[PDB]
Amino acid sequence: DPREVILCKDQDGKIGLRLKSIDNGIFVQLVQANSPASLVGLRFGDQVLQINGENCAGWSSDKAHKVLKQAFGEKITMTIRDRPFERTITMHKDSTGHVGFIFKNGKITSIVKDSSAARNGLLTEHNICEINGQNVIGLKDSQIADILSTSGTVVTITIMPAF
Repeated sequence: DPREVILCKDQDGKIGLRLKSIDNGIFVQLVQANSPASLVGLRFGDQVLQINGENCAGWSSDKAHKVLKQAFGEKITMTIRDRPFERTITMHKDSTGHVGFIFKNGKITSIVKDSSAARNGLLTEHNICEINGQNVIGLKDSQIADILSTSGTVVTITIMPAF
């Protein structure tokens, strides 16, 4: 179900968010570190249904940002549907320690033949959101590799189609 968040804007009217229009909805694209948006649990991929009670349907991202900037007062309310495109896939490292995918810039690009990723039907053109509860949005590929290397046999990832 959708949830309500309440945030206070800084002096510049900002809450630490960038938004994106996808399929006539509005989605969270960037959440700034230690911002009001971060504190209330907004994440890349969350859908914004309303801002201060007004429907976001069909708005451009420019419009959504303008609505936030012009909002009266300190507090902004948003109604949020949590990452509607998120899926979870659990894989097991093989005898060589590989789960079986190639990624670039946090996005899965190839599935290794007959790997655990293959068996589990992992898809390409999907962004990796978390690996074993560790958010990897924003992190460098070398950091994502390190998390994968350090992981135990069982590797659970949350992914979303790159839209």
